[PDB]
Amino acid sequence: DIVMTQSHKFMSTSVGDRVSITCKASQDVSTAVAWYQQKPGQSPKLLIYSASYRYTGVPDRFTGSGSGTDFTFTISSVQAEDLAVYYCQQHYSIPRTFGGGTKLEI
Amino acid sequence: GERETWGKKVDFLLSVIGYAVDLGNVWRFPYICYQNGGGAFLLPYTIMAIFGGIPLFYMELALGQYHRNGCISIWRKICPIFKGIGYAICIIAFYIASYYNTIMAWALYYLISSFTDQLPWTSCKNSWNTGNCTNYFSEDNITWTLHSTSPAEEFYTRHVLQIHRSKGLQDLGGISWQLALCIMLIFTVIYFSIWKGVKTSGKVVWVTATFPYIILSVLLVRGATLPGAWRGVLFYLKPNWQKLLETGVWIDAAAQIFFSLGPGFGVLLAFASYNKFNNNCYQDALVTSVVNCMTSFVSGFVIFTVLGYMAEMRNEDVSEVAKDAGPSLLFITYAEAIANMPASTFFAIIFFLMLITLGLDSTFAGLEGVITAVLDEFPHVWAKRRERFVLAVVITCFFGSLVTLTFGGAYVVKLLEEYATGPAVLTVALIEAVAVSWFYGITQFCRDVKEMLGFSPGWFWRICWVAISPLFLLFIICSFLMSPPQLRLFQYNYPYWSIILGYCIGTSSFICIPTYIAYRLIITPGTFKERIIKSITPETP
Amino acid sequence: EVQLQQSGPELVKPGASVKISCKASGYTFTDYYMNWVKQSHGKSLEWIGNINPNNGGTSYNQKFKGKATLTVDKSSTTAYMELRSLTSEDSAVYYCTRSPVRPYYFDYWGQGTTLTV
Ligand SMILES: CCCCCCCCCCCCO[C@@H]1O[C@H](CO)[C@@H](O[C@H]2O[C@H](CO)[C@@H](O)[C@H](O)[C@H]2O)[C@H](O)[C@H]1O
Ligand SMILES: Fc1ccc([C@@H]2CCNC[C@H]2COc2ccc3c(c2)OCO3)cc1
Ligand SMILES: *[C@@H]1O[C@H](CO)[C@@H](O)[C@H](O)[C@H]1NC(C)=O
Ligand SMILES: *[C@@H]1O[C@H](CO)[C@@H](O)[C@H](O)[C@H]1NC(C)=O
Ligand SMILES: [Cl-]
Repeated sequence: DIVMTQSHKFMSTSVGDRVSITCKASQDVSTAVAWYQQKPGQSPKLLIYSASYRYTGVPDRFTGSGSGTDFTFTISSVQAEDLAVYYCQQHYSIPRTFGGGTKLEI
Repeated sequence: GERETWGKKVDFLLSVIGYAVDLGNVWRFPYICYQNGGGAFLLPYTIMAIFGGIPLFYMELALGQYHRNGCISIWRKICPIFKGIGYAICIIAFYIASYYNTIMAWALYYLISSFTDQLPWTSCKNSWNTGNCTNYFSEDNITWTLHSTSPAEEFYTRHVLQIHRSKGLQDLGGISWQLALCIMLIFTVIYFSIWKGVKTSGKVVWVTATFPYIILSVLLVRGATLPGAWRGVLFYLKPNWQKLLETGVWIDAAAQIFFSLGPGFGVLLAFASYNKFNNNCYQDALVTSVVNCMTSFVSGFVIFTVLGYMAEMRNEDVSEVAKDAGPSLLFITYAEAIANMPASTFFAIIFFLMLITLGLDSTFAGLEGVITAVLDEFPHVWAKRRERFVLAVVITCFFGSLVTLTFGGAYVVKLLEEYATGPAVLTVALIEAVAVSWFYGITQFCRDVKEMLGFSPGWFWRICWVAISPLFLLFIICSFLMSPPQLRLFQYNYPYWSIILGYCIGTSSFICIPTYIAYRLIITPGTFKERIIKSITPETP
Repeated sequence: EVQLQQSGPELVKPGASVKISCKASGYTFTDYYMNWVKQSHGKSLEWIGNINPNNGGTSYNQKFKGKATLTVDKSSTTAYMELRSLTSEDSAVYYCTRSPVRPYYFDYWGQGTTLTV
């Protein structure tokens, strides 16, 4: 299958810096990589699809970048309402597979 | 005495090649190869070609060259109880000339519609398009509803075929005049190109069977340069060795090689009939099979590099865009790909010319086989004016294919493609190989080939003629008759009356064999042993 | 503005069979897929299957051969997922998701049925 991994589940900078988590892909996916934001207890909401286009109704701060193999989620200067886990889903082939995720503490 | 010979030895080779190569090596082989393990499909394909295809091909060629007769007159020299093989082949060839001669009509319509700097199937503001005409991606902002369709798919299912006027196979609705005119033009071309015989055929085959290779090379050069073309080649060549453990891959390989080489159809008998006596048919059959397999490989590369370009421009997984198997892979997917490439007019023109020239020589051979068969069968009422009985068969095939030109034509052509050819041709070829290798005697055949070629065939050929290829065809037949396919086309299933009609059509040709051996009761009455010993043995040479 | 409703928590006997209903409302239900995802307890997500409400088509995961069957009833615009032979190893939260045909972004997600074995 198309396994999708992420960085370590702990390393995340505090408010003020640039929290940028990565997503290594097993096979070459051109740009079909999506990102989600699952707050503790809630359901995951769509943030960015195709790694460069953000979904309608999200703040301008959430930006996605990367293509081919290295995909980076660029959320700089996290506010007091972004503490969640972010998964990395690909649209390459069925079955679709998500990633591990990472919290943003503090 | 009365038979004719080829103008050149290269004419026979080119004719057999043009008969062997068709759209079944352009849209049927790449899909089957990718679905069944990808690059790992080349091993079972090669095995089934070495064991099933080449032996039957060479046996048929040697037989047709020696006995110098069609598919009806030859059985008086092997087993006159199997004379119904010629009539069954005539019926199957009628069905095939009915259904297969419509794909070429669609290609001709696309060709005569592509004469414009802006192709029709690249836009959406037309008179045939509904609100679901979502253009090609070119971006990822626009979403895709489950009812949305590409512009080329809508142009193919609403303008060239007009499937929206027929509510399904239950009612065809009405016949179109555009497709009727195109198929009439192509039938007139076939008739004016096949009337005289092999001497005139081998002169048009020089252009009809060689033109597809130039266009294939041009399309290969164009596809290997497009961005993201490496993905298609990789997905087509990356093997999946886990698939080879399932019998489906081997069944599909056997079916593909049998329908690409096409033995046991009277075409090879007729072509070798007009051949010299001491001609080395061995090398001819070998080089023909090798050329057919290499053409299949090259065309797979050509198709998959362009599908990889599409999966790079659109989203990935060529397996997703190549979801359907049929003429839609060439008229919808590859049509979009051509309309999206630079200089689209010339590429569309040459691609549709390639499709037409790939179908033309195949129809040439398919009709010439039956013509030669019935001529060598009835030389008293026919074969004195060969310019006739060809117009008659062309008119009959046109009247039989008129039912495919209706608005619900895709359903009828798929029903004739999925029931009339496969099992009937497989059973005919199996019983023919049985009659030649068992009843006629493999010793009388090996000594015969030794007399003609100058050397008896090896023990490998005897093994492949006596036990390997008969069990091969029996395996294909048992695999096809065990799993009746529930075919569907454009989100429309087939009812039970459709399956009943398809079963009646598929048996409408094989049933011609037992009725002959039964109705022979009036001709040669007497004890059962008398018939068994007078119908197996051939007449005095 | 467009939310998918589901059932609530329940107790499933290990070895029995249960179902999870997804009542969609807000948009044209017969115009997009209906995908199920299985989120194990404190682990990664996992796509289970696919439902086409136009013709009842299905496309399920390879690791879910005989684990979950997918049916659709477009009368009241609901989506059923029967869980057969359930043990204490996959009983977790189940989400109902909609996604267009091949941008394949999961647009809206359900409320979360914490299915406890
Ligand atoms: C022995 C006498 C027989 C008299 C005639 C009997 C006809 C019976 C009705 C037709 C039988 C089914 O007809 C045949 O079905 C098979 C599968 O089953 C189809 O096969 C299809 O699926 C198979 C996989 O299963 C693929 O390998 C194949 O390439 C594809 O075409 C054939 O395309 C069709 O020709
Ligand atoms: F059942 C089958 C027999 C032969 C095949 C052939 C195998 C080799 N490649 C071309 C295939 C089509 O052959 C034709 C084409 C037009 C015809 C025809 C035969 O009879 C009258 O009009 C396919 C299926
Ligand atoms: C495409 O989507 C991006 C995502 O935010 C947006 O910035 C851009 O304006 C869009 N382009 C359009 C709608 O033409
Ligand atoms: C697409 O087709 C469906 C039915 O085929 C129809 O209900 C729908 O309105 C069409 N889309 C548009 C935009 O008209
Ligand atoms: Cl082939």
